[PDB]
Amino acid sequence: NATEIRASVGKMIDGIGRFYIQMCTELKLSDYEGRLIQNSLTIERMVLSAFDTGGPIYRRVDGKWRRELILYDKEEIRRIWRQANNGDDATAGLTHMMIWHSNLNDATYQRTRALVRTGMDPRMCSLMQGSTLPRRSGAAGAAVKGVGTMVMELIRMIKRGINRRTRIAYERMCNILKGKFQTAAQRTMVDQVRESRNPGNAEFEDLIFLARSALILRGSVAHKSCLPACVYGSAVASGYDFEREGYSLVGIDPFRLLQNSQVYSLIRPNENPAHKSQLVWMACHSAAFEDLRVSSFIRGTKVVPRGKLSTRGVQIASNENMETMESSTLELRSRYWAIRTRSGGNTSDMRTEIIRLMESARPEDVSFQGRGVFELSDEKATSPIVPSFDMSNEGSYFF
Amino acid sequence: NATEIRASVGKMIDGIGRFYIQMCTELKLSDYEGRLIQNSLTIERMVLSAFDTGGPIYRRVDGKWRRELILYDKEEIRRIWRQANNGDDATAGLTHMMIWHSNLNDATYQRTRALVRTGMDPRMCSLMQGSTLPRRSGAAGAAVKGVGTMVMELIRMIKRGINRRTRIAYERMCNILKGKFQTAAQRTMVDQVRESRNPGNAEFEDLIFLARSALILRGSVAHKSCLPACVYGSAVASGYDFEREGYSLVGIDPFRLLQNSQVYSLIRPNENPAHKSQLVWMACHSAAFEDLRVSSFIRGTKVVPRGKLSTRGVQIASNENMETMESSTLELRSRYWAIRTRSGGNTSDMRTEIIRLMESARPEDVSFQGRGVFELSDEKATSPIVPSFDMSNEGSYFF
Repeated sequence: NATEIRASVGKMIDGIGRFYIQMCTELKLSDYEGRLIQNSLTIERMVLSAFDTGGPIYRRVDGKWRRELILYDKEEIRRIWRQANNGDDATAGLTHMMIWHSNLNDATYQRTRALVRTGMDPRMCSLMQGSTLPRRSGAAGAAVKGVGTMVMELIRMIKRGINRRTRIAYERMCNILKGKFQTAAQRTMVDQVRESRNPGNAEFEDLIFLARSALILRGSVAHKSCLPACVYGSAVASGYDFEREGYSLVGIDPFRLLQNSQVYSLIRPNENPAHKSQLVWMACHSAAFEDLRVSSFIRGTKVVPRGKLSTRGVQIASNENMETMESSTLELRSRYWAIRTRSGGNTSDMRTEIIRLMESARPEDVSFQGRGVFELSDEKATSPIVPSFDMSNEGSYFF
Repeated sequence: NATEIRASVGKMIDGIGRFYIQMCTELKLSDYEGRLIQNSLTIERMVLSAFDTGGPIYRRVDGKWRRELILYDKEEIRRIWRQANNGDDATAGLTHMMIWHSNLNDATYQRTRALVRTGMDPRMCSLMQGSTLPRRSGAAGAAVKGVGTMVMELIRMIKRGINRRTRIAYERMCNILKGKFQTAAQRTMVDQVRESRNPGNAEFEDLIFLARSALILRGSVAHKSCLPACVYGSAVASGYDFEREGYSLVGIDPFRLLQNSQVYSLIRPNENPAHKSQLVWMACHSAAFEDLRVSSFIRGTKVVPRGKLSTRGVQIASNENMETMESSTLELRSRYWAIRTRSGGNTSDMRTEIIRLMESARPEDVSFQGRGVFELSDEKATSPIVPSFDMSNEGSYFF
């Protein structure tokens, strides 16, 4: 059923577009200045703030870039927003940029300080997908969350409490949690946790276990390709009428759109452009915890690890100066595309059950058997391509 | 703020109108045959069923009335509906006819069999407002519910249980419950009830108490003037564009609309027309438990009690025959109008507190001090009129 799902989400994409265009028309920005991922970000956040303000806005004068600090009627923003969505709320829409930000943050930063202070192992990076994503996120907003993400929450919710209506949350938060797991025991053990009203260290220690079980017996976590507002604004302005022509966040749509996007970015004096583009590209698909090998394979070019990456962050801090600042054109095109999946793959004390399953598991264990990559011409999911990694690679752990 | 509230509800009224018109255009009914509250009902239910089918449709041939038994694509109905509401769901709209039905049922029938089988006193009629109203009803759907209505639910929910997620319901169902009460103890005692996870006869017996407290220290229950689909259909067709001109369910709007409505009804051989109109009129304003004195005052004419009412029900059963069947024009006009209110008025063991309050209360205790009735010219709430009941009345208890 390509009617609702493909076209209803198109309608949510149209809104973001239209809005971005309106909002650019207010700031009286130029074309080059509306394609500046920097300005786009600021706008996106102005809105999510107002629906739950001012921000940094960069301008282009003969030669150099001028940063403007501006403020807008928090309500005016809310007004312009609905105008674009037919006076609707389109929570989906706000939630969408709510994720684009997430996926950018899960790739720009490593959230160790928080994991440890929670009592999670810092090496549990690949499980913190969407830890930045405000709880306000929608129902299809949490589905993108990693197993580890959920645990950091419950553990804090529990840690302060064990240190009224709050209950329905906890059970559900677990049901979701449990719905991440895709194996008997995994599933069953979550229940054994959800049994206690005042779950103390008993649980505190057990979920942490299950957290680690997912490192081997992963769960189902959806990935959503959420592009910057400018990309959708520009597309809408170019005539693309997505609600009519349909759009996806896990199909070929997002890659294809990024195959023509003209996004620019501010870039510090010593930073590497190629390295900058990489970053953004990984935020456009929630590939911050993907196997670098595959990311590079699909990308078309080296996908260098975080450490070796030359950049501190896409947003420009108030600290920096504009004199020594310039801007490059972001390389967001990719070689092939792939169905962003949700599945994690698979081959007494319920712990034992898992520990026993954990064991038989080898890192070499092939997942998504038969699934492959698609050419950018292959609109339909017709012919798949299987990658062979016998190759001089460059790692697998972005972090 | 007469923008959203007055115009957004207008938009929900337009939908019902437009839809009714479309649906009449399918059945290829006539003008007289679209004004037949009978047919209107059937249509309204066809829809609520499909959004959660066929029905009885009466036709007019030379002289006599022909009943057609027809069926429609449950989805077709859902299709035509959205078409009218801009492809929206307009739950409000369905919920609206969800109430019109309610308010008609709370006046056509007395629901004793159910109260007693629940363990409520049959004399608690005036507290069962909206007992027929499906739980599917919306949030502004339950606000119309009487205190007694809520109790019959919890008591059954509790009775079968005490005989998972079901919990958040119970607490909320009480919070609503509690939000009906408008006095300290009343409010506090509800909490003392909401304390038990498995509330047994302890609660079973206590709420029943609180049920009876409302007979004296009433709560806040909203009343919504919800007219039959035909009335809105006809109005929409006559040009009235409510979303633009605004509409209310507790103002002068509904009375004014009914001041020009041409609604017809099927009427059995021995039934009294004047008596029939009365019924419908009381369902148009949720006046089934109002003081007959006031109902007649505002009505303009005698509002006779249920027993002395000549009619069995507005819908025609499959049992009856058409040969001995005819139809009259319903008198729905009223003398004055009044702001349909929500307020119930006011002047160790928390029981004691109430019982002590209960006591000081006299039936003669004046409520809505200063509030009056408005002429049908008095569009604004400008000049109020105070009724003096020194008069040869005809009772106060419709039941």
